[PDB]
Amino acid sequence: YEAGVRPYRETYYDPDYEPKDTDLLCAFRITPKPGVPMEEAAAAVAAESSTGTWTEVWSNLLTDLERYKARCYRIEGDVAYIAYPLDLFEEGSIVNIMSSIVGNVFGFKAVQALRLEDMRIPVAYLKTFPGPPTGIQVERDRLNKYGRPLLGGTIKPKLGLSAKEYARVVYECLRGGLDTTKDDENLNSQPFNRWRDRFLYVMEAVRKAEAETGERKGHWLNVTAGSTEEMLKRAEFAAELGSRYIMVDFLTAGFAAFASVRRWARENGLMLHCHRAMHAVFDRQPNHGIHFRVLAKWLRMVGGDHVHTGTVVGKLEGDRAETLGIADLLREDYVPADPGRGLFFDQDWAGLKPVFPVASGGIHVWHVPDLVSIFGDDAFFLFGGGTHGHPRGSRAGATANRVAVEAVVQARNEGRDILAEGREILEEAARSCPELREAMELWGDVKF
Amino acid sequence: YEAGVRPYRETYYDPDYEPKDTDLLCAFRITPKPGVPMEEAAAAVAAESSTGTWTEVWSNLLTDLERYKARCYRIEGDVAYIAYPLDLFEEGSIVNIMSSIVGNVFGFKAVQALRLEDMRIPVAYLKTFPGPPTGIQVERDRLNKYGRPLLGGTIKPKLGLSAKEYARVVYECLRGGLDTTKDDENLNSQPFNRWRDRFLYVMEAVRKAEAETGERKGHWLNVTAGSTEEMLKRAEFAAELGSRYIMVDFLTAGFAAFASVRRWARENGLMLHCHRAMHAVFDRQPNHGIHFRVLAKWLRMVGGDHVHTGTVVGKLEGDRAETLGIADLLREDYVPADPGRGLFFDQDWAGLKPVFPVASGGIHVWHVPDLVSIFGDDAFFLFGGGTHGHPRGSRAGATANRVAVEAVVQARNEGRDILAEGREILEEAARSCPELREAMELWGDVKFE
Ligand SMILES: O=C(O)[C@@](O)(COP(=O)(O)O)[C@H](O)[C@H](O)COP(=O)(O)O
Ligand SMILES: O=C(O)[C@@](O)(COP(=O)(O)O)[C@H](O)[C@H](O)COP(=O)(O)O
Ligand SMILES: [Mg+2]
Ligand SMILES: [Mg+2]
Repeated sequence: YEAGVRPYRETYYDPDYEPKDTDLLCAFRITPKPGVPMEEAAAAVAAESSTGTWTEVWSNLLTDLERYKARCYRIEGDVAYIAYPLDLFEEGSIVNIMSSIVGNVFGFKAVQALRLEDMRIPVAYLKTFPGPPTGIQVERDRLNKYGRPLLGGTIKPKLGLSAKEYARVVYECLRGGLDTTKDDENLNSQPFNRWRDRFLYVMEAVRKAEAETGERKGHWLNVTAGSTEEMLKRAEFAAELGSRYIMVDFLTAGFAAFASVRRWARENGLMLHCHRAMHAVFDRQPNHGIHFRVLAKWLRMVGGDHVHTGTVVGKLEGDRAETLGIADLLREDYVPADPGRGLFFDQDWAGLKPVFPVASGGIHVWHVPDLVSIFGDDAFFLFGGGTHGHPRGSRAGATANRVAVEAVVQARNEGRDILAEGREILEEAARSCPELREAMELWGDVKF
Repeated sequence: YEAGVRPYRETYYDPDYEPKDTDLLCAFRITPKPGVPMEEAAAAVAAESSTGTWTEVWSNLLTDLERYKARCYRIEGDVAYIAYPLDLFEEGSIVNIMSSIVGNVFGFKAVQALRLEDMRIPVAYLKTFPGPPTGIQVERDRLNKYGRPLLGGTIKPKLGLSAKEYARVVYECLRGGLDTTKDDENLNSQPFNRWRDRFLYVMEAVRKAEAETGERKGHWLNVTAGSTEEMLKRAEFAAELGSRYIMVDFLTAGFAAFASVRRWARENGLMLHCHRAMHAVFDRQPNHGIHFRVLAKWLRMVGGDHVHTGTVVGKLEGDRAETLGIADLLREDYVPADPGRGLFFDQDWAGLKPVFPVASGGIHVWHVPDLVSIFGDDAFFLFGGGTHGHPRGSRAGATANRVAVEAVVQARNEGRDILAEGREILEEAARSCPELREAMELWGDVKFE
């Protein structure tokens, strides 16, 4: 034992280290404090997210730190690659992953900015997670909906509607052609719209639209609440009412409570829509935070049946190439690394079920060719304002959106160039769909 | 009903609005996309965090939007003030506050960066929250410790120690003078150290150190786990073993599970240490995120008995003036606005109990004058590496740290200027304490900016 401060890089930078298949790997984009070399900043991150602290401690000799320490094993420009032994992590706990990987290292004086870009979850650790409770293919079977994107939409105004008027809007949307509708992420239980009232009114409207259309419907009833116990109480009521779905804001509720609801959802046979509210607080800026592709991996591990991925073309920010990579991470059995999409690692998904991407936010009929081109069939497209903002209201808007999606799907199946002919495809459909004609006219001037 | 897209500012910018005492107020620092005026960007934030969306909807006429909409009511440079009616929020739910205020508005194309600086929680909403399960004054009575900062320290190395060796370090620290010790935030249950074993070994060491010193001791047993059910299972065992404390990483576990643990702690009579792991992921940068003072307010509302606040002088970033304001938000009954410290609003705490600030991270004996100057008596100072890194180990390090704090507190109560006379106060104590002498000698040239 030699007391005293040593540079972090002495113990935690090891560019000769060869990662094991069981290691968890991180790619961090590092902005060192001016004067601090990349090697020392990267080693600081490795040390303070695994075993080390700021000075040598006598108790380091009471264990084999060579067995347990994280190691920065590669630095490419400002990207540091760090390997973490499998033994460092609690089985089945995303919460533990976060507590190590993003716990303290984003606040060090020596590292002025830090962004977690990607993470390689090893198969041996992935096997301790349950994954989605339903999965894309089982969900399609429960809905009896194949060969096309699924249609949804958030009820608007976000807040302020009574339970009765809220369910009226739900009914009009489902009756007009949407497969699903959803509570806004911030609609939980409030004086103007209490959750028990909303759940009862809405399921009546869902049943009525299902009977009248002859198609299966769902509403994503938001069980997000102030405590885990309260969330599970709201889920139980949704199950009692025969809802196919519940919805959780998995980041604002938090991963521990999210895990509790996932367990409940699987055991009670309901599908779990996951809203990513708060994600942009820390995934927006390229110099600091956690890229969404990491959150998407953690989501698939805990188990959501859908998660929002962005639209690329709508009102909220989202890079096209990054979104294509995120879609693959959610849906495929194995995703090879791709620097063009910010996928720093190969990701084997170890047989876990796939997750539906959900494209929502500021989209309307003119975006449908782009969205089908981006996502293919296995996605939800959500039209909130793009449904209720139709000149003739929600039911007509739902018809316009549903017809537009089916027209573009048909064109793709016929081998047409759905981007090169997108407007022509929509105009053909509009000739026998007045609602689509009226939607195209209203929003023809609205781009982001 | 007029269909089509309107500017957000038409409905959601109201510079003549006078906030009500029941309103929830937010101060956002807004960086608009180039070409987007501040009024439109601020109105977009107000709209998309309350009632609006990107195009006019027929259902807007099915309610009274004027009664429920949020309104940007003042702009000062790049800071927009937004008022939210009380009816918009679910009683007792921080989760609901976040889902509205920070739910989607940080990801809009029209607003390239956004930072929530402060939030005025109105009294009528605050009354629906329970606050800390113990509180500073009740906690001091439970510990029978008065008139000084309390001493703690994280066990090191962070991970890798067996339960037996882990508790050996705990015992040496508590025996040497620390009031408490704690699990690292990332020590939960792992192959080298399972939580049931750790809880048993550690509580034996706590009881042994309490019997040999004659002073009450505690260890912050981390119950942070993958699910709410598992966290409550670990808390139960901590209570069965007679621990005074449990610990939760309230942000990585999340606020819904945090509230579940707070309720458990109050009902089972255990004190709740709250670690802010992950906070810097979104409170570090000045252009985008949520300032920690907002997280501190939410923490006191749900109810933690301590929360980390930073050290200012240690290894992790923290601004001195902002930290002074955060300490006041955690401890005082009422906190007036203070632009010089980033407190944009008066905050009435409506009778809620206060929270212990906790200063931890890279600090050693030379930082003690600054730490007592910044925080006063009602705080914990934690020395992890600053204890176990002593030339003669944890027991000697704990004595050095305890002696330094009591000397600086002594000199302060002696009318001395502990900042100007800091080096001399420590050296006077170093003459009668060789442990302190060796600590000061070892870390003399270890400085953080
Ligand atoms: O609150 C909203 O804005 C929405 O209901 C969209 O409403 P519109 O359909 O009326 O735009 C969705 O929650 C966002 O799209 C979520 O963003 P993301 O999908 O990027 O998480
Ligand atoms: O993991 C660590 O670094 C610590 O155990 C400090 O160890 P040392 O005492 O050896 O530095 C604490 O968790 C940090 O202080 C937390 O940061 P904050 O208090 O700013 O949340
Ligand atoms: Mg929404
Ligand atoms: Mg720690």
